[PDB]
Amino acid sequence: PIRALDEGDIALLKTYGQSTYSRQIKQVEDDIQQLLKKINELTGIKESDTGLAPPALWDLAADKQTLQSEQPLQVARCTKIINADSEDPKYIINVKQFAKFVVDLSDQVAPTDIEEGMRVGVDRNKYQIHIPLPPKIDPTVTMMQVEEKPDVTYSDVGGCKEQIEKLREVVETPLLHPERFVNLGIEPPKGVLLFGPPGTGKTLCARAVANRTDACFIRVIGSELVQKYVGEGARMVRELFEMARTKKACLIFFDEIDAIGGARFDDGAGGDNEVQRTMLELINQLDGFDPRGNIKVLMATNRPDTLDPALMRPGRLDRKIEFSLPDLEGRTHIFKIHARSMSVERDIRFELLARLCPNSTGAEIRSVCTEAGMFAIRARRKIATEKDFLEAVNKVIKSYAKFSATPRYMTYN
Amino acid sequence: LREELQLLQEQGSYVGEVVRAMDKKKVLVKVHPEGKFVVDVDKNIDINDV
Amino acid sequence: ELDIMEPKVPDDIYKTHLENNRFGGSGSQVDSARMNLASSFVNGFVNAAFGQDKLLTDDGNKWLYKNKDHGMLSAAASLGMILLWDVDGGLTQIDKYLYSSEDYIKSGALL
Amino acid sequence: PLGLGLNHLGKGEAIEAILAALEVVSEPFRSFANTLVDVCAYAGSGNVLKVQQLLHICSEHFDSKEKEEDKDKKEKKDKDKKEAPADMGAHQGVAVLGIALIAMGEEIGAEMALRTFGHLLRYGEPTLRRAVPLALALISVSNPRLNILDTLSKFSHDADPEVSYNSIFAMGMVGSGTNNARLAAMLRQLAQYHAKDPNNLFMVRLAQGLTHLGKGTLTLCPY
Amino acid sequence: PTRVGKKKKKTKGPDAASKLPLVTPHTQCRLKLLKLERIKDYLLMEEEFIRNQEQMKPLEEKQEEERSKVDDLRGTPMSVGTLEEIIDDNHAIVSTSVGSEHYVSILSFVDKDLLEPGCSVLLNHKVHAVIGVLMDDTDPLVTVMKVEKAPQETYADIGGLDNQIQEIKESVELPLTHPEYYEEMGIKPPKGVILYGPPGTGKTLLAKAVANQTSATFLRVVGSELIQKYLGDGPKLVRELFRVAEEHAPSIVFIDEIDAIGTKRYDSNSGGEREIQRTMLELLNQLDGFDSRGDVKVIMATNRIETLDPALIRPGRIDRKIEFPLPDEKTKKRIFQIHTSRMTLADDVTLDDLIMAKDDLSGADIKAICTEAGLMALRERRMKVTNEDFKKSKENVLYKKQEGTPEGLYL
Ligand SMILES: Nc1ncnc2c1ncn2[C@@H]1O[C@H](COP(=O)(O)OP(=O)(O)OP(=O)(O)O)[C@@H](O)[C@H]1O
Ligand SMILES: Nc1ncnc2c1ncn2[C@@H]1O[C@H](COP(=O)(O)OP(=O)(O)OP(=O)(O)O)[C@@H](O)[C@H]1O
Ligand SMILES: [Mg+2]
Ligand SMILES: [Mg+2]
Repeated sequence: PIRALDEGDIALLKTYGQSTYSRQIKQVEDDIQQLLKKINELTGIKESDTGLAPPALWDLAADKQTLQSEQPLQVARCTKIINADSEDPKYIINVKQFAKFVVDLSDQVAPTDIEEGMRVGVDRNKYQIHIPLPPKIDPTVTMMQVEEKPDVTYSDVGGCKEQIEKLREVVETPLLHPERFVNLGIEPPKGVLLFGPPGTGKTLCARAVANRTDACFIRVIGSELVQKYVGEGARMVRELFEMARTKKACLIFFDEIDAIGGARFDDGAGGDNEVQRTMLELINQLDGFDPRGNIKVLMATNRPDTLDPALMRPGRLDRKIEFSLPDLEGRTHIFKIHARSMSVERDIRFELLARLCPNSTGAEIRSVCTEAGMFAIRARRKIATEKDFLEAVNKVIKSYAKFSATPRYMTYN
Repeated sequence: LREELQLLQEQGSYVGEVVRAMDKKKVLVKVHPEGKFVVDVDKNIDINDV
Repeated sequence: ELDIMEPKVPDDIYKTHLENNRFGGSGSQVDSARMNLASSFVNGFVNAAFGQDKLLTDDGNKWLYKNKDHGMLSAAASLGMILLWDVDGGLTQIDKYLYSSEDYIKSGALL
Repeated sequence: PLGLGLNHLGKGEAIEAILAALEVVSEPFRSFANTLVDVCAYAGSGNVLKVQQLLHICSEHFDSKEKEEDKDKKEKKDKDKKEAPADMGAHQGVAVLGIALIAMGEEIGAEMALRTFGHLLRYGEPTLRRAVPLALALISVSNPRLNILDTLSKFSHDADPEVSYNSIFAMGMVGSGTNNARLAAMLRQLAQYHAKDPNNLFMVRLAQGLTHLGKGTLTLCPY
Repeated sequence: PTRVGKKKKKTKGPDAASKLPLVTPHTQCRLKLLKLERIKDYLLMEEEFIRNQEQMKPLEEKQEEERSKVDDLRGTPMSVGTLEEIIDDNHAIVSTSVGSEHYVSILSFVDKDLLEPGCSVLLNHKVHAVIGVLMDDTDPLVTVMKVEKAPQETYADIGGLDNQIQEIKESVELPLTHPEYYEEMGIKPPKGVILYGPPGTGKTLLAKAVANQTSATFLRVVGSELIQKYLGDGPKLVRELFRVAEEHAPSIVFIDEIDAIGTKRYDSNSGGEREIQRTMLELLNQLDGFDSRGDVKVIMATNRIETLDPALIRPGRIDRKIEFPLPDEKTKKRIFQIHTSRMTLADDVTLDDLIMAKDDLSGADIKAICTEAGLMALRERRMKVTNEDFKKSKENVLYKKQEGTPEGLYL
């Protein structure tokens, strides 16, 4: 009692039910999708640009003064120099993508400005040094040494003023008053790392005093020190710490040092593939070239796993400044920050809100202020009410965070 | 046998993959272990090779 | 529609070009006389459906009596859009601005 | 010839073409009028057999500057018979005229074929409302650019005021110095001040109740 | 200046499908015979108009002397290179594909304004000089990940999810169609949205339905597309994918199952996990790149949320977290309404009975019941479907997972 379908039994299904419009509606839909294809290969519009110039100015350029750049001009490569020798060159040079070579200089130069760690012009066949070139100054530093005013007010990161007061004492007081250090007989600290929960004010307290420095400031991408090519990131961190120590009163901000970090004084450090090239070179140039400097460097990360005790050996890094949560008055200050710049009611109170935000960051406090506005968009409103924020705190904190089972309450009132 | 032995004595052809490339008698080929090349066609084939 | 949104002259889509003068240093570089054709439409298009204007047509009234004969016809033609769908007092608005005895003024106004 | 077609608008009898075209049997610069009263009687329906003679007779021909007005006006009559099958052919109309016209055409496309979008709908939706600054932010200044700045002007031929101010005020900022203010400083602000005409009173689009015409067309189509 | 570089000179290429989504009889009716034959008429004519376009062009060109000689002044097998830095004295420093760096000249017809570090150029073989700059063209890997066809049906296809549909439409469609509301209060729109829940709930449906009804460029990336093995190919594609998303539209980037590319960041020194982790880090960086994102919306979707890196989940990066639960006994009525619409339903069935006896079957469970009950009618040789086919479909499909309950223990 299962039966399967014979060939005549197939024809019962396939016939019954609109046998006038079945294929009539179907092959029209079938060949139109064929026709969607047949337009597309028929169109095939795609064309090139290839970046030419208008022929008003290049026709005389396209004369023999292209061949004068073809055959007289050359195709010389660039490299780096390890070192030199005395009274005779015997220079040691890496292509580093090809091999390392022991070469000579060509006759067109003087042996003075062929110093170590320099870009030079290298012959294709005889590999002689043709022209010494600059280290490509300066997009390797000044493109992150922006020297530009950021749009962060001092009143934006209010509520954590004592952690600011730690950082205001460490950074500002030697850079503008190294006089009471002489009047008392002390020297300033020169190492501070930042760690703690994400979205706490790390980049804010960095950028607020980067706004209040009137001076050189450098922000450093953590993945920028990670490179594709082996032996390339160390060469970069060479060029950063050299040309930042040149001018005075500058700040460098390391950020997300998880990729370049890890305890190298402790059990691990079994790495050594282009991460340690960056790492061993920076800890080389962090001390050694810094007794009694002028440029302070700050690190910041979300993971306190990657603390190096060799960094925390004094001379490199001294102080563990971490950030915390606001008690209440810090939070009520922050709610006033993220709600003064939007269409609100003049009668809401914010101390009721920070009661409902026990363990929360200003990232979450900002998220509530945006979410409460989103409830005002749901209805036709243009100003927020009290209950707009009250639904937002319920939507943010009492939904995904560490409190559930609200109806079974009945033990506490 | 002479026709074989002469075509044997010949440096072989490369192979490069094109999913798509631009028109106007020149296409854009990355080959196997290398970069991309703007090349020219032969005249026994079309520009409709894509 | 005076209830829902509108007092008699918004006149400020022109004023919404306020932030441009700080975009790139300074402003006050545009003095083209053919822009003054478009200056009729800050009064022109917004005053449809009873945007009646005594002395808010003074930007018209000066430029009507300043130059631009085809703009004399145009600013006179804008008054019909100011009193649109009207039979009650529409011609009385024209008659005070009608008798200037000019070709371009009356041919714009009576159109 | 336009008031002729306005005197014979809206009937697919094809006697009015037998009337008018056999009446003005004449030289081809007067047979520019052949396409007018033909399709002015053809306001809106499905008569796709007319739409292929609206293409196949004067399609391209490369036409070194003799009848280039006629292929524009033949395209002008393609704009209607498209604005009321109720979006059945409006998707097909924007599919054709975006492709084989401005993205595959000449004096037909890059001078005139944007007046479809100033005539097909004027509600505004970001498919075609962003398809026009594809050919406007690229002004293509090599031509007498007020052809493309004519397509600037009635790009803002869409009523019911919107957020399109972002497109217009930014193009007015690049339209002050460049896109010189001798010619179109009226025009950009004519376009700018037209979307917010009043707050209200934007229904000029020949569709009442659900789909009937209410002409209407006789006042719009002259411009 | 005020309008420096006029913002990259760049247009957007949106979708080309949704040719006519009005087939609204949805049945064997002469309207759909009339509707589709209209669509056949406009596509045949657009074929024949472009067929006459490449036909009636008598041009027979002769190239200009300047253009013809420069095409012979350049090499015939031109090679693609990469700018690194620029010296304006008509010779600069570029890089090959292998990274060999050359002090080559640049010819004086290259339109010397497009030279920015990172732009792609064309090179010679003899002196390797910069023949001409290439426009910003990308690899074929990312061009596959750009959607051509609007896939499937609109919001009427899904069986009642409207609490969450109204969420995503506020975050994606409303800021594009109508960004007047946000400037009325000075509130920036949300940036990233994560869709999570038990599987078979409709996470992929809502991605397809948004990609149906949109004017944005919709990018389809699925998880382990993005992982390769040439030591830099991982973090290279993220930069290329979001460059494409930046230069094109206010855009939607849908990355699916990001749990395969993100979990809690361990850093074993072996060179297998780093390529994951370096790519994992830079995506989170390129997310908050903040240079000019230009309204690029990111939609992410997994099943489990607990095994995620908390650096992704935090606000500042991703603002919306959306649960898709096993719904109710109410929207089930709509899914059984939808998935039984195109079939000859017999008048003996009470589909409420199936919703009544059960509590935790999903939308993919319902669609499997609707197909299996139709197969049972073919077994006993029918077209209409009795109540008994749904009884046998419910028993056959469901009993494969249900294990573990304390019966008798409770009451
Ligand atoms: N203490 C605070 N005071 C004021 N605003 C805050 C505070 N903490 C967070 N915010 C809000 O959060 C954002 C700052 O987050 P922050 O830059 O500290 O993240 P982060 O520490 O860089 O995160 P991660 O370490 O994961 O990169 C600001 O936009 C601000 O609106
Ligand atoms: N609420 C619903 N309404 C209608 N159909 C649904 C619904 N939920 C699921 N389906 C059906 O289930 C199928 C699969 O759903 P979908 O894959 O989008 O769920 P998912 O959460 O993405 O599952 P996964 O994460 O395992 O891919 C869809 O093709 C759809 O037909
Ligand atoms: Mg940060
Ligand atoms: Mg899925």
